[PDB]
Amino acid sequence: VNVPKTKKTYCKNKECKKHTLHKVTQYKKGKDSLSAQGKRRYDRKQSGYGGQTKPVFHKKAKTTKKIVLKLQCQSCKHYSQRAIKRCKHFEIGGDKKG
Amino acid sequence: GRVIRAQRKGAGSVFKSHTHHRKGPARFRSLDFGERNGYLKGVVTDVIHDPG
Amino acid sequence: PHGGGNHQHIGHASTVRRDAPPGQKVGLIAARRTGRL
RNA sequence: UUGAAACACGGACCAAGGAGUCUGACAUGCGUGCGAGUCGACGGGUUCUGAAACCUGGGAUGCGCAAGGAAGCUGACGAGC
RNA sequence: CGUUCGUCUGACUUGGGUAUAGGGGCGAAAGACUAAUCGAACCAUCUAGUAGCUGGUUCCCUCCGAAGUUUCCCUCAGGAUAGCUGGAGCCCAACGAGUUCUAUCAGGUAAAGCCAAUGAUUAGAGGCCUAUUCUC
RNA sequence: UAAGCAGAACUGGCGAUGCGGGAUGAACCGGAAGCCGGGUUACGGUGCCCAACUGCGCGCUAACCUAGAACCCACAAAGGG
RNA sequence: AUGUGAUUUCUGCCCAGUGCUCUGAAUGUCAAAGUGAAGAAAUUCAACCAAGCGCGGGUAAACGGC
RNA sequence: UCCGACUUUGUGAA
RNA sequence: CCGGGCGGAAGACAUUGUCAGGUGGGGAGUUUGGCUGGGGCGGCACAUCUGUUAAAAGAUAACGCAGGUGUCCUAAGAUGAGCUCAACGAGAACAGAAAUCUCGUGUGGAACAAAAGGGUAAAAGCUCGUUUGAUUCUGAUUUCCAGUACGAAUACGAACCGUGAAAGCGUGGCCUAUCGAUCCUUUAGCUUCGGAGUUUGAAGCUAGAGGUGUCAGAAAAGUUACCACAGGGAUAACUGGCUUGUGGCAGCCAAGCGAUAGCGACGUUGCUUUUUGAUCCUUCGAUGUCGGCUCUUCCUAUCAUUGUGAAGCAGAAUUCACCAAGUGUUGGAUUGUUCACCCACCAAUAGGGAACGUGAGCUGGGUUUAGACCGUCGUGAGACAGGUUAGUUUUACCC
Ligand SMILES: [K+]
Ligand SMILES: [K+]
Ligand SMILES: [K+]
Ligand SMILES: [K+]
Ligand SMILES: [K+]
Ligand SMILES: [K+]
Ligand SMILES: [K+]
Ligand SMILES: [K+]
Ligand SMILES: [K+]
Ligand SMILES: [K+]
Ligand SMILES: [K+]
Ligand SMILES: [K+]
Ligand SMILES: [K+]
Ligand SMILES: [K+]
Ligand SMILES: [K+]
Ligand SMILES: [K+]
Ligand SMILES: [K+]
Ligand SMILES: [K+]
Ligand SMILES: [K+]
Ligand SMILES: [K+]
Ligand SMILES: [K+]
Ligand SMILES: [K+]
Ligand SMILES: [K+]
Ligand SMILES: [Mg+2]
Ligand SMILES: [Mg+2]
Ligand SMILES: [Mg+2]
Ligand SMILES: [Mg+2]
Ligand SMILES: [Mg+2]
Ligand SMILES: [Mg+2]
Ligand SMILES: [Mg+2]
Ligand SMILES: [Mg+2]
Ligand SMILES: [Mg+2]
Ligand SMILES: [Mg+2]
Ligand SMILES: [Mg+2]
Ligand SMILES: [Mg+2]
Ligand SMILES: [Mg+2]
Ligand SMILES: [Mg+2]
Ligand SMILES: [Mg+2]
Ligand SMILES: [Mg+2]
Ligand SMILES: [Mg+2]
Ligand SMILES: [Mg+2]
Ligand SMILES: [Mg+2]
Ligand SMILES: [Mg+2]
Ligand SMILES: [Mg+2]
Ligand SMILES: [Mg+2]
Ligand SMILES: [Mg+2]
Ligand SMILES: [Mg+2]
Ligand SMILES: [Mg+2]
Ligand SMILES: [Mg+2]
Ligand SMILES: [Mg+2]
Ligand SMILES: [Mg+2]
Ligand SMILES: [Mg+2]
Ligand SMILES: [Mg+2]
Ligand SMILES: [Mg+2]
Ligand SMILES: [Mg+2]
Ligand SMILES: [Mg+2]
Ligand SMILES: [Mg+2]
Ligand SMILES: [Mg+2]
Ligand SMILES: [Mg+2]
Ligand SMILES: [Mg+2]
Ligand SMILES: [Mg+2]
Ligand SMILES: [Mg+2]
Ligand SMILES: [Mg+2]
Ligand SMILES: [Mg+2]
Ligand SMILES: [Mg+2]
Ligand SMILES: [Mg+2]
Ligand SMILES: [Mg+2]
Ligand SMILES: [Mg+2]
Ligand SMILES: [Mg+2]
Ligand SMILES: [Mg+2]
Ligand SMILES: [Mg+2]
Ligand SMILES: [Mg+2]
Ligand SMILES: [Mg+2]
Ligand SMILES: [Mg+2]
Ligand SMILES: [Mg+2]
Ligand SMILES: [Mg+2]
Ligand SMILES: [Mg+2]
Ligand SMILES: [Mg+2]
Ligand SMILES: [Mg+2]
Ligand SMILES: [Mg+2]
Ligand SMILES: [Mg+2]
Ligand SMILES: [Mg+2]
Ligand SMILES: [Zn+2]
Repeated sequence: VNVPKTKKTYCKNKECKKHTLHKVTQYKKGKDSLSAQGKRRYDRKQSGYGGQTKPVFHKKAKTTKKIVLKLQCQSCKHYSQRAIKRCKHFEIGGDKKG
Repeated sequence: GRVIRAQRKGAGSVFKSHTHHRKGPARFRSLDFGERNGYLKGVVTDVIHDPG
Repeated sequence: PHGGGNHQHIGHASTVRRDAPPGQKVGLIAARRTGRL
């Protein structure tokens, strides 16, 4: 899959509720916070005796992921999120065919 | 499993040493002034067998 | 640890770590070498 | 049990004993009282037959009488066919 | 228990005393023995342990009266779910009906076809082609 | 290959159901049911067992193979005289 | 603490694997404490960093293979 | 059981 | 004689206490899918598509048949314009069967990412131009269906755009598969932290991603021949029942052999239940599972013996057939055998049934408990339908 980097698409920001030019980047999961409540709750639960207290998922079956494209309006500088279908190989702004 | 034989010897129950007919500890006389500075003569009275 | 089997055989190396727990430390303990030279 | 007279199980006989109960929370139905109210349940007063009974404490105890929203907070301006 | 058999100066037989206690002991090793109990003794308690599994489940008459099918479930001898059934009613009386008739739509199964497309398939005839031909 | 085998469609039936017939039998045929009297039928029968003709009528068969004789059903073939 | 199982006779080859082991290279990974830099602070970041692991060597009358 | 930090834990020389 | 150090050794290291990291079947606890012509091995019929079975509405099963799916694509998405595809016929130096050009025919015999089925010709195919509608907000409906969810799809509305002169078309791919809850984490676009603020951090609301393929979604390895319990005849291993493919036996035709003495190919019809399968109806609160010994009856598909018919029957012998089950069918070597194979005798050494007759008749050699060897397999505990050796056979007085 090859996607360009200058898609023109609808921006829902109140500044411009119309079609504007967007930059295209790939979303990545942000850094996990050690202060998140579920993390603080998990660490309190794991302390002491009892071993593992939560299920640890093993049986992976998917070989792909849904790629999420971050679209940044070039007027607001605000962002949009868009997922596409599962692909094995992905790139943004690769060489066009023909 | 159950406790192995190598472990059971440390309890010393049936694995204590058989010493009922032993003649006593064999060792030098306690170090003292005469030995530290001169000599002391003793006489051998018996040459005996010690079980074990 | 050597017990069992349908033939009398150790089934694993008879050389054992120096730090093995009692009950596990059987055979040749912390051997630098084995065999007859 | 699809199918038992079964070569499927239980049962020699007799007597006595022997298994959907009590409690809590809801729900529908029904019955009784009162009704935008209802409940006197914990207490107090009293009680010469009484662990009954009778009286009394609610101007806010509980459910009702008002929603929606995570929340901050807002809250029914009065129908026709 | 009977006959037969193994050993019999030694790693011999045996009394009493004493030590080692349960995931522990003790074992010339059979998971053997540990009070008729041992691949973890016995006693009391937790404890009326749990059981989708087996067995039982006590008076009479009257009326109504099934299902073994759908979906989901570590679901397959079990549950919930819808269906089938009872009870309670209540609301009413033109509305309907496991049926026909009149009209009008829809279908590609039986049969048929190959002398029509796709596929299979026998034979000659006349000039690869043409007209036939047996059988799917 | 088949099976009283294994699996589907429509309907009925047994399961949950007695009663008459099929000698017998969950399902076949008839027919479904309060306690009775009288009359008549269904299926099936009328030589005896067994209630009802050894009834009236035409043919075919002769089995020295246990001739043959009631849906399901309790078997028979190619081929011969 | 193990294996084999009187005597006689002999016990071949294999250290890749799994074990055991080493006085060997040192940095590849690498905890708590301690250190430093930001920040108003909570905190975050970074360097340092034990054994062990990894790297290298030995070992079959170790498990085993032929 | 090995290994590190703190504690036990003090004093003085280059 | 004087020193208010019992005498040495190590020494702020070791050791203790608390944290941190490694190792740790020595020990503890737990798990170790499902479907399934028993279970296991195998497969995946577990989410999921096409054609068929499927009985011309819909729905419809099997470990039925033939195939497919977890992807791929900034174009292979959107739109406008132009064009026509496979194949064939006749032609043109190199150049031929296939190189490039030209005319004529050409209902698709091509192409459309993929499996299959549908569908499409001034297109849905090919070429070129411009593009991002593969966009935002929620609702409704269809398929599955409980008429819940998810996925997928369709028809509107309210925006913002693309392309075309325009009407129109476009909410991804011509259609039918191509995918995923709660909790937790992370990201995109005002509320709270409750004594009041500023202000980091945290918690919320709306919408996506990270994933559960056993696909409405537990976090999970073996072995038991030392074994246990609750139950199954819903479910294997004896018998019996149905079936008869396989086993055995008997016919019809007659090309051949030597047509029908005796045989008989290519075909074709049966019977039987001493083979083995197939099934799973009975039995799991138990019907004592091999073989032999003993003993009695039964069958006939007749081996011998009685009486016959036929011959390629001279005799002798032998072969085919008929009526016939009256009487017989033996002693031994090896093997637990059944089965077998040899020795010998004999008139002949036929075949079978009776819960594969017969264990409260015996026996116990084999199978098959617990001990123990070996080989192969397994890291191991252990396995073997491979071999080997040792291994308690209960009760009748009832009808
Ligand atoms: K814990
Ligand atoms: K133990
Ligand atoms: K072993
Ligand atoms: K009985
Ligand atoms: K009140
Ligand atoms: K809200
Ligand atoms: K002796
Ligand atoms: K004796
Ligand atoms: K003694
Ligand atoms: K115990
Ligand atoms: K169950
Ligand atoms: K036709
Ligand atoms: K045709
Ligand atoms: K050894
Ligand atoms: K090696
Ligand atoms: K090695
Ligand atoms: K120290
Ligand atoms: K530890
Ligand atoms: K361990
Ligand atoms: K599942
Ligand atoms: K047959
Ligand atoms: K049984
Ligand atoms: K013996
Ligand atoms: Mg801790
Ligand atoms: Mg062990
Ligand atoms: Mg049954
Ligand atoms: Mg009964
Ligand atoms: Mg019976
Ligand atoms: Mg029973
Ligand atoms: Mg009984
Ligand atoms: Mg009683
Ligand atoms: Mg004796
Ligand atoms: Mg002890
Ligand atoms: Mg002994
Ligand atoms: Mg054993
Ligand atoms: Mg007890
Ligand atoms: Mg589940
Ligand atoms: Mg049952
Ligand atoms: Mg058709
Ligand atoms: Mg037809
Ligand atoms: Mg029933
Ligand atoms: Mg019944
Ligand atoms: Mg009458
Ligand atoms: Mg007559
Ligand atoms: Mg009959
Ligand atoms: Mg005839
Ligand atoms: Mg020795
Ligand atoms: Mg090496
Ligand atoms: Mg290191
Ligand atoms: Mg650190
Ligand atoms: Mg630690
Ligand atoms: Mg364990
Ligand atoms: Mg299973
Ligand atoms: Mg099987
Ligand atoms: Mg399998
Ligand atoms: Mg069809
Ligand atoms: Mg139909
Ligand atoms: Mg249909
Ligand atoms: Mg297609
Ligand atoms: Mg679509
Ligand atoms: Mg335009
Ligand atoms: Mg397209
Ligand atoms: Mg479309
Ligand atoms: Mg999610
Ligand atoms: Mg599921
Ligand atoms: Mg059965
Ligand atoms: Mg045959
Ligand atoms: Mg033949
Ligand atoms: Mg029984
Ligand atoms: Mg019996
Ligand atoms: Mg019995
Ligand atoms: Mg005969
Ligand atoms: Mg006879
Ligand atoms: Mg038999
Ligand atoms: Mg028998
Ligand atoms: Mg017996
Ligand atoms: Mg026997
Ligand atoms: Mg008997
Ligand atoms: Mg035996
Ligand atoms: Mg054995
Ligand atoms: Mg091995
Ligand atoms: Mg034996
Ligand atoms: Zn914008």
